[PDB]
Amino acid sequence: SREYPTASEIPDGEVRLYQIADGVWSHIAAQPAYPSNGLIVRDGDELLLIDTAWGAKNTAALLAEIEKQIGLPVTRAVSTHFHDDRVGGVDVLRAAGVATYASPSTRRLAKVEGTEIPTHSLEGLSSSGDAVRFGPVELFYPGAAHSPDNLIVYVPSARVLYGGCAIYELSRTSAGNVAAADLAEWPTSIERIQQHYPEAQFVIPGHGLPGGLDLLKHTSDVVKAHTN
Amino acid sequence: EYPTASEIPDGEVRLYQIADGVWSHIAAQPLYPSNGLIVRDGDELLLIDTAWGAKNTAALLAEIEKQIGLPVTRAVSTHFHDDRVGGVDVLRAAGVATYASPSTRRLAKVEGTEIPTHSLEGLSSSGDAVRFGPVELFYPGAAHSPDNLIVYVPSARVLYGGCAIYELSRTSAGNVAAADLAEWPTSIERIQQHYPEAQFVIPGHGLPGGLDLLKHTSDVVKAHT
Ligand SMILES: [Zn+2]
Ligand SMILES: [Zn+2]
Repeated sequence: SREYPTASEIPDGEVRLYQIADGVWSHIAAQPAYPSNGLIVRDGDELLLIDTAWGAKNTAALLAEIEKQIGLPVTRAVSTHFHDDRVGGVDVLRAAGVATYASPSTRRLAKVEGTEIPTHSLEGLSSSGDAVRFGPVELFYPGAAHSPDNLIVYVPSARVLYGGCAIYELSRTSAGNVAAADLAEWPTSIERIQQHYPEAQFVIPGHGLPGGLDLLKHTSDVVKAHTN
Repeated sequence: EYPTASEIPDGEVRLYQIADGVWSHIAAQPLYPSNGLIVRDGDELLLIDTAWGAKNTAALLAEIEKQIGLPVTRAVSTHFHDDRVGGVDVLRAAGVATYASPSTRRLAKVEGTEIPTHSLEGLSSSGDAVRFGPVELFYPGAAHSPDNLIVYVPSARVLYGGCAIYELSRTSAGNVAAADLAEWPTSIERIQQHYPEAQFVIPGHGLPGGLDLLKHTSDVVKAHT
């Protein structure tokens, strides 16, 4: 029955609880779309959540605050309406504010699984074998591999080849994610990388230790071995 | 020695200088793209595939500023990887079952976002009311959004309207992008009808009040015309 928390004065990543009545709380979080208030209702010996705190950060803090102050498990949650509170790496860069660049293929692929995010189009990379200059690097589309849209980045000044998830480290002996991968085209796409960058001295995989051009041959062998 | 990602503490990002103006950035994720590139562009920096997640990306930017001291002006994504997570995704990963009306989940589909797992039936018509656990769900009709629900806690006579209800201090309509300004006052009337016994009303933002918040909200929306 005291001072209700003003959302703007709650630090980033923190959430306040306000008990309205027995087994009824309101949770308040910073509101950087302005919904700062939500509800916590006791459900027997469990808790029902109404409109969780905005964002992944605040929701995690909400659950932690609930456990600390109430000590009852949150088993169910209701969204009263739709609000896109998703934040990723590109969103943090956008607010930095760094301009993010992506191929049309990548952007169109983002649409099917969630975007609306402003990005700039990287033209001239729609066909396998295409290569364009972007600032201090060269962008290369080898074709489908780990994903239908994966690009390769080469740094000519240092002869450094970054293959992303399309390239494995030496210690990786079996194919990983593969869900969005074209296992058939993957070795062919690697061949295009090998032919277009024979001068590469430093090859960086998506995960793990860097190596030489042997990473390309290694990745192709692992993917091929993922057959029948 | 090049950092093995599994031996990097949680929430930390490493920078490995390969050559002049060329760094790799390594983040931990054994639970998963761990490597990325930083290439010097004149007196600026070009970022290749920022670290996975909002937290690591922020730590990456901080580490870049601390160690290199040059501004990141552009960033390239080599491929789409969904590290964009919201509240529903955290709830789902923590073992919390998420619920929403078919209308809300249908709206969720049209944006490719994270759909609440289970459907809340019996709320497709204006005036509909169902019980869900310790609360009553009420669909007043279109207001702040086509799908907005009202939550009533009968044991405490507490009314929660979400963004469909303003606090007293709000004298102008805010986020009204998906709002039906014409139906909003009518939908509010239905709320007033179904819950005249409500003692505490919680707005989507700001201080709680009584049933006067309903009247107040309708006045603000009408004044927007
Ligand atoms: Zn809201
Ligand atoms: Zn990938």
